[PDB]
Amino acid sequence: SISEKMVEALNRQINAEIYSAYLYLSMASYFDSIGLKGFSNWMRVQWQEELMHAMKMFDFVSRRGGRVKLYAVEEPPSEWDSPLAAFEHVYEHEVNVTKRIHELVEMAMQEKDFATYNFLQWYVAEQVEEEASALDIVEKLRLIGEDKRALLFLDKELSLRQ
Amino acid sequence: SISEKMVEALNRQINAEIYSAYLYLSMASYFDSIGLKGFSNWMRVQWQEELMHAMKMFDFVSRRGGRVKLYAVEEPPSEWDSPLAAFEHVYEHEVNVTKRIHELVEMAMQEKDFATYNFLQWYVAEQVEEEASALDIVEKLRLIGEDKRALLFLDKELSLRQ
Amino acid sequence: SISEKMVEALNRQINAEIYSAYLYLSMASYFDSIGLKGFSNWMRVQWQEELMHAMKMFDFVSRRGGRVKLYAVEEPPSEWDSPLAAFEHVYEHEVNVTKRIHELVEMAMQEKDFATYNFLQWYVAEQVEEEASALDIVEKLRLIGEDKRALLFLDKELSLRQ
Amino acid sequence: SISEKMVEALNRQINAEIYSAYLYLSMASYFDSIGLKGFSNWMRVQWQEELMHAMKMFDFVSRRGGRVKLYAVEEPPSEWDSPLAAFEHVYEHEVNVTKRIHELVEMAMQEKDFATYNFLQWYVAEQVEEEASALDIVEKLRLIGEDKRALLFLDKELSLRQ
Amino acid sequence: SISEKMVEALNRQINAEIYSAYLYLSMASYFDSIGLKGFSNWMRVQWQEELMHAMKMFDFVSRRGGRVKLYAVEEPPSEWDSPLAAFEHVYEHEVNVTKRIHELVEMAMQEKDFATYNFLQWYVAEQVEEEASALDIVEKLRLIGEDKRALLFLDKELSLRQ
Amino acid sequence: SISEKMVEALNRQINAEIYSAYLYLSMASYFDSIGLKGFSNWMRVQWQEELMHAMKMFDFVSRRGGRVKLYAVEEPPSEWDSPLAAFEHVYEHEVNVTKRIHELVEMAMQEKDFATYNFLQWYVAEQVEEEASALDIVEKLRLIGEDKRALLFLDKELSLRQ
Amino acid sequence: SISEKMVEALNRQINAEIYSAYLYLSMASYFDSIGLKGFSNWMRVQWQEELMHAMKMFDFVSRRGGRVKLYAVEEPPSEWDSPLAAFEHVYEHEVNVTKRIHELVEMAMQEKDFATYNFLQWYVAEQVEEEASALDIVEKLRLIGEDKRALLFLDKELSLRQ
Amino acid sequence: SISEKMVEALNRQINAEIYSAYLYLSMASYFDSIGLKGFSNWMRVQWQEELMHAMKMFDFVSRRGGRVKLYAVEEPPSEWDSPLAAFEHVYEHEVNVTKRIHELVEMAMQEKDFATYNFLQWYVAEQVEEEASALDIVEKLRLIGEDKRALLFLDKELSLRQ
Repeated sequence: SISEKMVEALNRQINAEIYSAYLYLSMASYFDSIGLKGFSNWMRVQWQEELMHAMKMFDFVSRRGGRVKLYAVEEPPSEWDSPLAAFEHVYEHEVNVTKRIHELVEMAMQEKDFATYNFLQWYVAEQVEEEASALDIVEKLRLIGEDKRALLFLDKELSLRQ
Repeated sequence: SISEKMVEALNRQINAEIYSAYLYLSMASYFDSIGLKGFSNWMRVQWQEELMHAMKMFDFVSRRGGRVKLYAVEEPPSEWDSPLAAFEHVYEHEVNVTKRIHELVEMAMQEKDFATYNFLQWYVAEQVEEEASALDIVEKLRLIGEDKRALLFLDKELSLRQ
Repeated sequence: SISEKMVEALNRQINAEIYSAYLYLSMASYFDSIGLKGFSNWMRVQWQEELMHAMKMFDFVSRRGGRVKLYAVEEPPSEWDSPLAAFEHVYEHEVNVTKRIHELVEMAMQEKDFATYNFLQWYVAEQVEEEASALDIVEKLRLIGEDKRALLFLDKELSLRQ
Repeated sequence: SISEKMVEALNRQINAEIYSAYLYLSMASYFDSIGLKGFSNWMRVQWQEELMHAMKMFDFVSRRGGRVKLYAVEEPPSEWDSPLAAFEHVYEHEVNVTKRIHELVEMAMQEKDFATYNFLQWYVAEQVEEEASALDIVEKLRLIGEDKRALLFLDKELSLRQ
Repeated sequence: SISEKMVEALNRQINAEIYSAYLYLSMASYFDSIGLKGFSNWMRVQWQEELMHAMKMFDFVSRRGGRVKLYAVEEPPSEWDSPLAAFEHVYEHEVNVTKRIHELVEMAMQEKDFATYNFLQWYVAEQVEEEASALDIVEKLRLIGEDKRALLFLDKELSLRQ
Repeated sequence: SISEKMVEALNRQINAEIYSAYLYLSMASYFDSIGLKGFSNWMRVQWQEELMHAMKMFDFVSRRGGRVKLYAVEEPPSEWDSPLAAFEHVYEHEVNVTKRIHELVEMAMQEKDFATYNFLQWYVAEQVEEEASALDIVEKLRLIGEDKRALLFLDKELSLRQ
Repeated sequence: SISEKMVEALNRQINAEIYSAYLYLSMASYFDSIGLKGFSNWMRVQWQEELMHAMKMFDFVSRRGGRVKLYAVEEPPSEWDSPLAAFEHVYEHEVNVTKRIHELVEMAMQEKDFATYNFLQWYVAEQVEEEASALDIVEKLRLIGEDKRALLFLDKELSLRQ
Repeated sequence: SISEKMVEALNRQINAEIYSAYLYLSMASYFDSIGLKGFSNWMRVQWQEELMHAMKMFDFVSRRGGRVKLYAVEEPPSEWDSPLAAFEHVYEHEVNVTKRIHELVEMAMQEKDFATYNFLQWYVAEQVEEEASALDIVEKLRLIGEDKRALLFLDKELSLRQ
């Protein structure tokens, strides 16, 4: 059920998801110095929604009859050129997360892990809506522009997240 | 009245608190293969008690007229020779985390920053309770030994933490 | 046991807070000819939130064994070309309202009067958020413009102040 | 204390309220031809609240020992170049109805009729609250312009009137 | 869509329905000077029950994609030889209100408006019922007279209506 | 409307009522230095009863067609020759403010401004209890003396004020 | 960690706080033999309100990783020339209780205990407030005397305290 | 995630499921002319249970980052020879629906869509019970016959569907 090739790559998926949480938190400073409370709520909620997906894999790997591993969290970006970018950079660090599981899926069908195939369907179904909730934000600064009539209505429309 | 140095030493105590969540999370997993269900509850809680000391400085950084900074969370140790050795390491990682901020306290009685002294007092009032959660547990691993029949009454007595 | 020196610099901050409540009430008249009902309420709330910080010091002086003194509330500006000038003068009068107490900390940390210091402990934790309600108010007026299309979505969000 | 002239000049104020109700209910059509559903709603409540002030004065005249009298309601305008210009004509013909009462206050203070002096007091104190909802709205419609970006948030916030 | 031929005969039915309500408020003054207090409740309720059949039609044409027009509310009559004649006098301006809708059934196959047969059906089914509360009251005030044996229990018996 | 000749007489009573409210917060001190808790309680509540009638006139001035202005309102005394002087100055500045307003009352009936007459009756009905709530405190304080059996029963019996 | 220098001055503050409570139980006997029953409720409540500031400190040093020490609770005084002197006599052993903590602020940068400035802050903020319920009672029992005109309503007025 | 081969075949699965809903509705006319209320309820419930499965694919395809397409609804059958046939024709248009998804499943594993594989499990699990709820109806007219003692008990047993 466990391969040291598959046991090392699951601890590798956790540092990038913890990093994406350390990277969304860098847009809350970009939102608190610039003046955005929607990105601060979309980041204070995403800094706790991605780190809870990394505790779901330490409690799912620590049940297969093996030992878990803490890996290396790389340094993430801090700044971004616009509000369209935090939706596109969240949509870049998104597609970097779906192929990372789709490559481990065939790396589960080649390493003989049909138990992690059904275990990644909940990781393959959330990582499809997380890119539309960002694309809807990227196709919205484009659906807005450089205006600021919705910046008073987008900051307020993003504070109801939990 | 503002120095670009203390936000990084506060980000270094925040990096040590960012590290302690990956270091307690690596002490919750080595015990789940060993046979602790309590260390997972006290450490996933210490994995969540460490993320709360670095966010009070990220909400204080977004209020003094400044920016926070993201660094590298290094990989931490994973294993220990026993459950008792990680208990002796908690009496090492206690004053070493308080002095790094207490150095900012003495860097506050010399640099005139009365905003970080009362703000670390809540880190100095918790790091008397955070340091107390180790001595009463260590003076219990010495009262047991290398047996583990009374260690099974600690797993049930440490699973009620949240 | 009791010093009449810490009481006069507090009688200047209590009177300066009575003016800062009386000078913010003069920004409620400045907002009704242009067309703002929100900039008056963030002022109609601080006209009642600042007078409680000067009455919290008249009830701490009449319990420390002393007497308070009534001073002169000076005249403030009345008209402005915009909402940023009433916002930028408050971010100058912030550290300028903070220094009058930061001077009271040093006449208490050297003269041994921890009754006005702990009373000044409550003034150093609010004056980090009170500048954020000014930095967040100015860093929105600088990011908006003279586009009175976004000044109207803040008025509804500023008529909600209490 | 009863004159058939002061009761008939008051019964003429009911026709002026019938026109001000027929001219304000005719400004809701000015919103259905232009494209406003809020301006139809902010006027339909005042056109029926002013006609509610015209049915309440027929019982104060039918209490002085007399009969009321119905006169002629003139025809009003239908279309307009804007809502602020129709508000500025509304901020003139409103107080112009208050002076019409300012004519009845002295025509009661000269004939010893303390029953007709106080009877105009709930309308002369009310005709002080009716004018700021036009002056603050026109000096805001003047603060907006022809951009039509803030006018769609004024229609919805004014359709909640009852 | 909309033809300006049906809209002018509709503003005349709206003006005639505003009149049938404008004719009853003067039958409360003819009754409050004569000595009836029931007709003051019965006409002021009827002054608001008739404006509801034209407000169901003044709010229905300005929603069909057309414009309404405000006309002149004329001055009404004041006196009557008795209370019974004014009950039959409501029966002359009544069939004239039943006739205002009966012309549109034949005016719908020529103006191409198959919507006005069913829209005038609530006024052609009601304005035959509004007359039975008048014909049975007129054939009851007339079977009595100008007497005072049956008239004091009929005036009050209409004051519990709303 | 409102004229700045008459609008200056409304902003002048506000400074005397704000002083009398700032003098009452300073007449709370003549009892708080001695050791009385009711006369201190009778002042923090009366300091808000003049500010509750003068803040309704700052929101009545920004809607009546004028501008308000904050100038410099002078302070007041700290000490008194007796306990009666902080109470007799309250019984002197009371009817004299009704007269100070009685000079302004005729300045509304002289400019044909029935808009300030109904608004000053609320200023003429409040300044009739303000002379009874002080004269009744002085005409009771004269019957005791310098004793402390009824001066201590007035301190506890006045702590029930809100 | 823990130094035996701060723990001995703390068992003296614990013994001095056990004494300030041990000194009040003998002021209930001096009052129950004299003829006061209010001081029996006011001292037995004060005998348990003072043991709560040292039990907040006797349970705080034996949790910091150290040892407490039990000393001798001495015999206390019994008599007084009046009830007012024993109210001022509580004001001599008081500043001696306010002084027991003021030495640790300067004893924290030398014994390396930045925890005792904030831990003595609840006793340095309270033992100035415990004196206002004593100074205002002493400047009230002394402005009266050994008389019986103001003393019978003050003894009972402290018996509703807990 | 989206292929124009797979983007066209998903809009092709919707017209046949909308057609099966237009085809079950043709057995309600066959049930309303013949005399069946069980097939009318099994068709009025299935005409709304299959069209809700076609809105689940327009809201699942309009989230993959593409555009949806409305296709061609073919004409369906209207009549059937018996009640065993509407269970067998529903069981013919059933098996025409399971292979249609099982062919697109390998047309998802050849077009690289492992996100539509988990998305079709809810379409592959319902389309297995829909053939037993029809087969149980086909093996029931065979378990009945041409009798009509259960036609009074089958029409009634099919009206509790929602």
